[PDB]
Amino acid sequence: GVYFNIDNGFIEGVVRGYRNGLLSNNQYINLTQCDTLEDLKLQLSSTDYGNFLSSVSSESLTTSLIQEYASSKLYHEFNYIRDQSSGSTRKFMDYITYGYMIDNVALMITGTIHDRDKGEILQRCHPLGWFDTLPTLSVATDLESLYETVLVDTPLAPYNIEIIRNKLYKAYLEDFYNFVTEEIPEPAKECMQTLLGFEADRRSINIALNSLLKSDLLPNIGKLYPLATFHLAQAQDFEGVRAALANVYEYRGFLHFYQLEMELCRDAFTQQFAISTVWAWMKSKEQEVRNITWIAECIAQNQRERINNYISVY
Amino acid sequence: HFLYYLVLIVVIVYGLYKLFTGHGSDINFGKFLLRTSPYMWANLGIALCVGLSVVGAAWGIFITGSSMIGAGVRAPRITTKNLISIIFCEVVAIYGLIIAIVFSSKLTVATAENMYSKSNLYTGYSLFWAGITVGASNLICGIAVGITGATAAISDAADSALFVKILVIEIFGSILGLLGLIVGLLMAGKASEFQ
Amino acid sequence: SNIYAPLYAPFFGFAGCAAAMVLSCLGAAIGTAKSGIGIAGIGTFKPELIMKSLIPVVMSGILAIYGLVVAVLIAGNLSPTEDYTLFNGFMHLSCGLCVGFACLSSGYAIGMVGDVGVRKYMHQPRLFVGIVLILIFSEVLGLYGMIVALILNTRG
Amino acid sequence: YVTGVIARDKVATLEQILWRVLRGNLFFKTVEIEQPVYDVKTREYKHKNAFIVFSHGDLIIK
Amino acid sequence: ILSSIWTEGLLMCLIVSALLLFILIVALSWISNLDITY
Amino acid sequence: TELCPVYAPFFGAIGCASAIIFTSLGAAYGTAKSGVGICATCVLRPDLLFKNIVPVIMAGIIAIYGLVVSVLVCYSLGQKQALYTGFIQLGAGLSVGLSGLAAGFAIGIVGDAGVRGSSQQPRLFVGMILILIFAEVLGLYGLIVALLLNSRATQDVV
Amino acid sequence: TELCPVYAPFFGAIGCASAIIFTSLGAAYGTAKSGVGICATCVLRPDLLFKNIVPVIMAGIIAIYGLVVSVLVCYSLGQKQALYTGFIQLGAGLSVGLSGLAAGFAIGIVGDAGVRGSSQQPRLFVGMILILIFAEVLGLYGLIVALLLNSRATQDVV
Amino acid sequence: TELCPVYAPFFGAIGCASAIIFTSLGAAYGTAKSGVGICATCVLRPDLLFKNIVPVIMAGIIAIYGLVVSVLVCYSLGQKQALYTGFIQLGAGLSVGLSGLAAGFAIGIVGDAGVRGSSQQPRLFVGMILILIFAEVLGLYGLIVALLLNSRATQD
Amino acid sequence: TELCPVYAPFFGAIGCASAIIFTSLGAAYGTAKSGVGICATCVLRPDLLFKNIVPVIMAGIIAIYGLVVSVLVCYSLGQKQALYTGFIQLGAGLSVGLSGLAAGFAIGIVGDAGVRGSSQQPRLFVGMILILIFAEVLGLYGLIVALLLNSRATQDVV
Amino acid sequence: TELCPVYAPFFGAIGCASAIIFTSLGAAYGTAKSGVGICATCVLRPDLLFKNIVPVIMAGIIAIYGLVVSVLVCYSLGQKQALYTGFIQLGAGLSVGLSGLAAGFAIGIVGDAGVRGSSQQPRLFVGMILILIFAEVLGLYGLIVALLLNSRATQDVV
Amino acid sequence: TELCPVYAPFFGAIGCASAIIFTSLGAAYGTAKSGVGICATCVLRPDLLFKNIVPVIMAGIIAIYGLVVSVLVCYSLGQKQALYTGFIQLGAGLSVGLSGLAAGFAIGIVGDAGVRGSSQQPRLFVGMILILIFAEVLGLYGLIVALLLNSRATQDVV
Amino acid sequence: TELCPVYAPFFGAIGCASAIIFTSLGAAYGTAKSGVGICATCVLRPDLLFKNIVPVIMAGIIAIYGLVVSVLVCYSLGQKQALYTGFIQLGAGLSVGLSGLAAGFAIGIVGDAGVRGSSQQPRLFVGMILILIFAEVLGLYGLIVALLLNSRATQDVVC
Amino acid sequence: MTELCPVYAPFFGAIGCASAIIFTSLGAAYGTAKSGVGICATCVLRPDLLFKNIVPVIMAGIIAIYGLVVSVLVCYSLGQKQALYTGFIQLGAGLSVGLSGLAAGFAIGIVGDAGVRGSSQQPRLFVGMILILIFAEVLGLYGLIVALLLNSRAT
Repeated sequence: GVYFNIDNGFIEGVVRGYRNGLLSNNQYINLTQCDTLEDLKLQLSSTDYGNFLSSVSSESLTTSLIQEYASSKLYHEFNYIRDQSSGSTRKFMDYITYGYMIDNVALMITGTIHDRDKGEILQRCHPLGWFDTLPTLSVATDLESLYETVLVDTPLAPYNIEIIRNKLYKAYLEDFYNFVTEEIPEPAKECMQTLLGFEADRRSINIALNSLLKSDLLPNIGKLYPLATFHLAQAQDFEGVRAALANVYEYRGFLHFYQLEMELCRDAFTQQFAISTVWAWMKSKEQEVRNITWIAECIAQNQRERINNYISVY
Repeated sequence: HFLYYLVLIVVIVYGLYKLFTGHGSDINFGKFLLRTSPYMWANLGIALCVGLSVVGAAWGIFITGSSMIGAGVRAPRITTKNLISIIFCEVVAIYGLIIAIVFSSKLTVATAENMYSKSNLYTGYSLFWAGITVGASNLICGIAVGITGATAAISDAADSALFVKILVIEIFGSILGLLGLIVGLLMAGKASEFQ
Repeated sequence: SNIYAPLYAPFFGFAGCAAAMVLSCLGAAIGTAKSGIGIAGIGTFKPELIMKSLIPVVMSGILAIYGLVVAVLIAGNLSPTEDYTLFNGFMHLSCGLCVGFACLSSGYAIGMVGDVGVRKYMHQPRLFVGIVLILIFSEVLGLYGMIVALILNTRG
Repeated sequence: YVTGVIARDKVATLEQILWRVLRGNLFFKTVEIEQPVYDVKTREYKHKNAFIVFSHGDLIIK
Repeated sequence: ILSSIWTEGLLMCLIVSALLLFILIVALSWISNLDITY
Repeated sequence: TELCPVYAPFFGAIGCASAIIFTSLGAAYGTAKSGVGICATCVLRPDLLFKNIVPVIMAGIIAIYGLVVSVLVCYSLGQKQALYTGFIQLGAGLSVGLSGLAAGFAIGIVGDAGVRGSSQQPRLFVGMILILIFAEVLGLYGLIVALLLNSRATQDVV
Repeated sequence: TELCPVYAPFFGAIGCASAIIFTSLGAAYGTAKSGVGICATCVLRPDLLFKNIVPVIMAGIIAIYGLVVSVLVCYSLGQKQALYTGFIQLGAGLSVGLSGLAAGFAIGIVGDAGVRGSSQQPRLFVGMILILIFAEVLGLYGLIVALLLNSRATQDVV
Repeated sequence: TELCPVYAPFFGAIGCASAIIFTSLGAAYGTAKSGVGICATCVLRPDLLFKNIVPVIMAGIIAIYGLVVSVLVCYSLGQKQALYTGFIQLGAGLSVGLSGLAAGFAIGIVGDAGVRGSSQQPRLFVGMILILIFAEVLGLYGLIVALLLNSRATQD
Repeated sequence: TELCPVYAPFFGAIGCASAIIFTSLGAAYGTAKSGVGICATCVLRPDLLFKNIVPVIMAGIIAIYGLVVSVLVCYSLGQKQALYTGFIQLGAGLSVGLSGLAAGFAIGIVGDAGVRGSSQQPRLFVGMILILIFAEVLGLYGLIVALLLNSRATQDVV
Repeated sequence: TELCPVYAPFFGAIGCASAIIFTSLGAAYGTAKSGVGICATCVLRPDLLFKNIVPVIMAGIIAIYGLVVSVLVCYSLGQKQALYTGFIQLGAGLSVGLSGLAAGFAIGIVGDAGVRGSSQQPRLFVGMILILIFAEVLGLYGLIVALLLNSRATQDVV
Repeated sequence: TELCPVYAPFFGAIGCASAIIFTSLGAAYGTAKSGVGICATCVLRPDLLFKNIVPVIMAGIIAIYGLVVSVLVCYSLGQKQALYTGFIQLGAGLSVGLSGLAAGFAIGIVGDAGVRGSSQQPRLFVGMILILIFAEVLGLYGLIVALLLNSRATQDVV
Repeated sequence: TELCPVYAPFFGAIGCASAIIFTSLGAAYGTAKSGVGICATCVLRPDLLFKNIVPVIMAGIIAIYGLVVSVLVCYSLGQKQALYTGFIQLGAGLSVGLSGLAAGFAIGIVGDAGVRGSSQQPRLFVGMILILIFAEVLGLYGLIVALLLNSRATQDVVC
Repeated sequence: MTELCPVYAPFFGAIGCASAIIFTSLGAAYGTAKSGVGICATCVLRPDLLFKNIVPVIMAGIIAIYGLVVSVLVCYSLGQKQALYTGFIQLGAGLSVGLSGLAAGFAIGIVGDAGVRGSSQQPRLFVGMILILIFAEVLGLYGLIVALLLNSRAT
């Protein structure tokens, strides 16, 4: 790891400085005792968020507003790191956003197939995956038409609505699996094969869990590709997938997906000359912008029973 | 990459060409080391002493400097508290500088006769390999102190839990550089000037 | 004078204490730096375990002292004013290759053990005697190269 | 025929999407706008370009 | 005499011009990295 | 002379050095891969003090195959020796080092990938060490040749 | 002399060493490659042991193919041997070496794949061993030409 | 002498060894890439295993293409052979080896596709087998210029 | 003499060997690449089984382009060759080989794409082989200069 | 003879071979990437094969250029030719060889670009030929100096 | 004669070869790289065809700088020419060659740069062509030094 | 003779060759890289075109440095020249060329970035030109080396 | 000529003069190119720091000045009939400011690119930037000191 700090030294030093802004398990105990959104704003400014709500009023402080200012503060940091990267890392951070724009073309089709507005639907769309053709999504509702018309110029071009979603997403995750084993060096090889495999795991389990052929729409890059793909392909009931998921020692008893993700993410920061840190920060800060939102929904309406479901390993 | 396996075929063919035709004693590295000027070896050991020392010193500096500038975007006090990690990367270049000053004093003009004698070839080989010893040991200690002082920068983001242990292995890389210094001062310890 | 002691013979003696020092401190650096990567991902904040988590770096500094003793012991046989044969120039070159690549092997092996192993005998203090016994076999590759060096020093 | 103005950085992608969606054989005309104006969403003076397309089909026009 | 074509002066001029070509080609590789990755 | 030149101990020194460099590159490859593999998923059930050290101590048996031949060719070295002595102890250094390089190459790959599956069932210990001594006899085959070449570096050498 | 020069045992020593070195590197790629596959299987391995060790025991035979020729070349290795002898016993060691290396490349990549289907279907063993015999007679074709080069290495030498 | 030097059996020795080694490097890659596709497909059709050794058999017969010339160049090596008959003996060995190695690669790459495809149509077996024969007569083209070249060797 | 030395056959032997080796390598790439796409072609339409045989046999004439040259170079080899007929012997066949290597690269890379889309159009019986007849005469251009060199090889040597 | 040596027709024969090999490596790369862009686009146009063989046909012409210079370098060889004749022949063969290789790289790169667009619009390949003609002309600058070199070789070489 | 040796026309023969090899290889990277960019954008606008083939013309002006050198250096090659006038011939060939290679590397990249963005803005054409003049002149700088070196082949070559 | 061998104009012929090869390779990298950063931009603001041609005219100037030395290290060539002069002509052409190339890389990489970042702010040009000046001086350092080095050629030379 | 002063002896000197300026100018180029791409990405939105953030390319240019001084100093000691003693001290001064000024110019490039992207998100890093930057600069000055010291022993 003597060549990493050439192009990725300032990059990793600032990403490792962003994971100290991940507010810890003591930083939620004092943050779950507010009962008003103003008070939460008052003591969220002491963190490394650092008074990001200094421009909004206090009378009109919506629950969503905190969800989108904290995510805008996430996403400006992401494309702050992204436009400072070399050709082995600018691609890797683009391949992070390629799985986001699949969830954006999956939502633009299922929003434009029904009677809905472009502007209102566009607001919900995730802004890291955003190509210039994505605001259209209205030339045709046919799946075949979209590829030639609108997806031909995208970087989704080498890759019914959920059927073409998993058809894009499996070929994406296969192409993202054999990229991180080709051009990314040794301390992030074992990371971007295991962490990525986990993402293939909890998507392939959600295939059979949402289906209750299926062998072509399931990604095969993880630990369930050789053995559990055939057992999970012919599972028609919940007990068939419950018996098929017992073969893996790391997934037995789970059928708890994000808790296993965050525990697999806290070991990703244990390496310190790897580029798996920026994925661990992205999924950790995207975790703690839905932890803050889960707390602020229990504060906006008084739901004091189910607050302690936030999950922080860092 | 193909040119490595093309200049290896030439060395095999030219070796077996000299060997099979009875003239394999023409490829003699001894007469090469004995007709070659000692000022070549002595000053390609001085200039590659301070050369590879600076190359490792700078290799350490942009590893831990570009780490603690990135780590200093949120915690700016690290760059004036973890500047001890860029001291020992740069004392590597000091150790290649001291060797250069000491070595230079053994670098005098020799006469026409007494030029390819025993002591002149000795001090040519001695300043050559000692300048490589302290130049490449300081290249490795500069890289080592850089990659372990860069883990001192992203661990001084955490307050005080690890820096007292990290420093111990920071100065363990300095000791290796010093031990490399006192080997090149004993390799050329008995080497005389050019007489 | 001697056919057996040509004037280029200290080239292979200084190439020996060069290869005995640069390679040994290369392996020492790999072991210390690579296990210090594994130390930098831990939190103890307690006494008597700081001095326990520093085993791979005080075991890697012995590899540089293994190279130190050999390089200071075959540069004490080198002097411009006495008989120095080609034979012990070849033996000192082989001493430098033996210690240099054995301490390079020990440093690579204790760096690849000590980067994950320090994270195993910390916050799980029940397999400490297995990880250290791995590091003893992982260190003594260089002590093997030092023993065959010290035979070759007193043999030539 | 339909015509209007866009934000002058979408000409490369409005030509790109209109080239692929009717036939690959359609008419097009582009013209620039001098002294660009500001807006409300961008809050900055952005350039504009006038575009003209042409088609004979009824469902294509929609 | 070392040899008549590969004399020791041609060799010492060709080693200090192969070492300077080695530290030229690696430095051009480092500069080339910027072009390849930016 | 012609049979015993001055550069004749070059091949002997190279052979002696060669056994340690190659043998210890392979013993470090065996130790480095086995240790990481043994401790990747076995953080649970803390009753595994002496669970899998048998690839590590057997790459140390590899490295003492290099040390035995290295001391024994160091006894045969001498200022006035033949090219034949230097040649066949270069071959007796190359065979041990290269063969035990391959032996520790085999030990490393087997150990690194075969210790992960053990964590679920401790019945792998019967069949692991059976296929893990076939890799070690590759080094003992290297030492047999070296120790039998070394038995001819003095028989009628002039 | 001129038929039996002083560098004549260099080819023989490299040749004798090469058989052990090259054959072991094949037997180590056969052992390590096949070994990971056997270790990975655990639910049927203790039920169906002594039928997944046939790649690593066939690969091991290649090593003793290089041992039985490297001992056989080391008997004819001498100080004043002819250069023809050193030439065709470097040719013996290179033939058995790089063909045992080819036969270890075959068994290593053939054998690991076979275990994978052996865990899914127990009627793959007869289709695996038949391929893994053609991958091992390939090493024996190098042996029955190395021992035939060695049968005339001291026939009518001068 | 001049026409028959002492270093002439190096060429013949290289040729005898290269022919066996190069050809069985190609027969290794032929049984490698085919057999890795054979045992991965017989879990669905265990009755059609005996019609999937035909990529392996062809590779095994180019390995005896390499042996039947390497046993026949060994028959006329000699202490004192001419330099012509050392030159063509590597000529013959190289011709059967590097051509045979290519033949092996062709069988292996073509064979792997055929065995995997064979699970869908039993009529594909006659088409795939025919292409393979063409890619194995390349090995016999190397054997014709191995045997014919070898035959002249000892005319002068 | 100096015009007809003792090392003259080696160039000629390389020429004879090169024609067989380089052309076969080109042909093997022209056969393996062209028929690697059979599975896709026959899993949908098995009627196009008799179209993949054309780029295979067009490389088969590429292989006997080098087999004719190498058996005509072999008839002009001799112990007491001139040095001049060694260089033409090397040139004849160096060219047929490396140009049949380019013609087998071209045939095996356009017969892949010509059969990867042939299932969607039955009217490509001429347009594929019209590209093949230009890519296959690239080796015939090598042959008709390997036979003009071989006509000049022993014409006026002395 | 010191002015016309014995090794003089080496690079006259290598100079003859080089033109064919380099020229056909470019006439292969020119028909390779141009031929894979036609048959991958004729699945939607049955008349796609017509008029898309201009890139392949022009690439073929470059091979003719290397043949017309290889049959003129071949008819100027001889056992006693000048060393200046050999150098000129090497220069001429490399002149049309490494420039027809560049004129085949240029056609192979403009030969797949104009195959994905000509199917979308047929009224565009009147400029495609013009851009491509320059590449063909570029090859013609290889023989228009090679031809001069061949004529020069014949005259007053003593 | 040591001023005019026999190996002296070697440097002139590869001075006239390499004056078009690197020139038409830079003009091939000039025409292929610019060509892919122009062809891709020509399907969107058919009428802007003759206005966009100026990087292909300015690639051919490089390729005729290489020929106007390669003819002028061809007119001073002789069997009894001086070593100095093979050296400045070599110098001239590499000067027009590797600078026309840089000047074709420049207008290939700015060729498909300027020809792709002209379809969205028809005003970026006077700025394109001044960059192409700037890039083209470098080749002519190499043609100036290649014409001043070739003037010096006559001045007292002895 | 001894000081003036026949192989001595080899190092001057590749000194005047490499003096314009490695400067045209750096001037080509400074022209092409800047040019592709020209045409990558100036599709939304095409009226700003004669104030980002500074890296392209700057890169061309580097080529001139090579042409000045290679027309001036060519007027000292000769059949019978001393080997010292050929070593100077080699050292001059390598010092202007390999530093010209460095200058070209410097204003190649710096140039595209300035031109593309000037679309979002027109006041970047004030320090952009200064950065290009500093990058340009390296080429002139290689020229002012190879002119002092070329002045030593045929100055108290003996053949 | 004689045994002390052969004809290939000013090759080392000429190569050294060339090496001193080509290797420092390659390192100063890499320093300028990475700092200039850090500046021309930094001051797109923060244009008032345009004179503080330019000190990496000034400081990388000082490496070029150091290289220039060595080339001029040893070209003053060149000559046709020079000893081979002074040939290798001009080559030692050449590649001792050479391969040290390229590594020092590289480290100014990486530290200066990290600094000018870091001293704009937080301006308190500007004092920490240059003190690291000076260290990566005087490694080229340490190369220069050896060259001056080693050129002081010519004749």
